[PDB]
Amino acid sequence: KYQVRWKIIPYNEKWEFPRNNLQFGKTLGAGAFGKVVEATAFGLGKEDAVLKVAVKMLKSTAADEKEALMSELKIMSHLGQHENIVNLLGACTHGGPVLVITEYCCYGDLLNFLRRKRQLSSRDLLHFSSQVAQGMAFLASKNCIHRDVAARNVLLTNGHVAKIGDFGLARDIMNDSNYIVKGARLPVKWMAPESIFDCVYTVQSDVWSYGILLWEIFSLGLNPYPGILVNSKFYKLVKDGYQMAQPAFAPKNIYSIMQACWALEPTHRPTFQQICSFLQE
Ligand SMILES: CN1CCN(c2ccc(NC(=O)c3ccc(C#N)o3)c(N3CCCCC3)c2)CC1
Repeated sequence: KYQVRWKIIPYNEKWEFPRNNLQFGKTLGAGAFGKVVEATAFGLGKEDAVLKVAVKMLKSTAADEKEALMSELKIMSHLGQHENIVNLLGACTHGGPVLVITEYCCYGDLLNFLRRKRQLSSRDLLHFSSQVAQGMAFLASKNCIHRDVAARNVLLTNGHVAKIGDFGLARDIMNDSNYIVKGARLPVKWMAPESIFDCVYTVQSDVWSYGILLWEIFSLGLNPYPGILVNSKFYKLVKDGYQMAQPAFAPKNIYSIMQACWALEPTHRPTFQQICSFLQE
């Protein structure tokens, strides 16, 4: 079943948009459950201009799936907008299958960007980290838990500005080694301890994951816990306080951030607003 995991701790027709003003383009990414393509929206917004957007849609398998896409539409529509989230822009719930229109981020996902860049400056890596912390500060102010914070789940748009989102619809998580077949598909290398043992998720759980994400950014995109398998010995490791060593490109204070994010006690971790402030230095 398709499903996003943004959890807050029905539809406003003001978002509706005619699909006849929606001109499909190239497929950006396809999972088994649906796909996201790029398009052009004529008359979408106050400006009634032409903006290039991205449309999430399901395949042909229905209908508790259609329902999931709707629920995602409603959550996004409630959280409100923010300069560092991939924003809802509109939708098509009539005259055909549900289309969820969102912002198009031209430079693609952060992880790939980092990897074909192994030129960036350390000031760029700082901009990415800060921008994402600001998007995450926003989510938690809305009492929203992301539950899948990772570099793959950050996009870069104009001016290489970072926007966080959930893009599980457009890739194959069922066949992705970073997501474990526990049953649910869980990104265990990014998950805080309490999420792995007590199935507890909170805003501070996200902070942990943002720590691992920091590590991805300043290691220019290595897989976390390099050469270490997900299994019983692994759970004992992170439970016992094991932490990844400082990335080559990380400054000393940035690695301070990660270590704080990886506090074993959830309440010892910094909040996203605290993080945002130390990042602006
Ligand atoms: C030279 N290329 C590299 C990257 N690329 C690219 C552009 C945009 C996106 N995605 C999105 O804008 C977007 C917004 C919301 C969602 C969703 N779901 O996707 C991407 N990807 C494609 C699939 C993973 C998400 C980012 C690549 C196209 C060609």
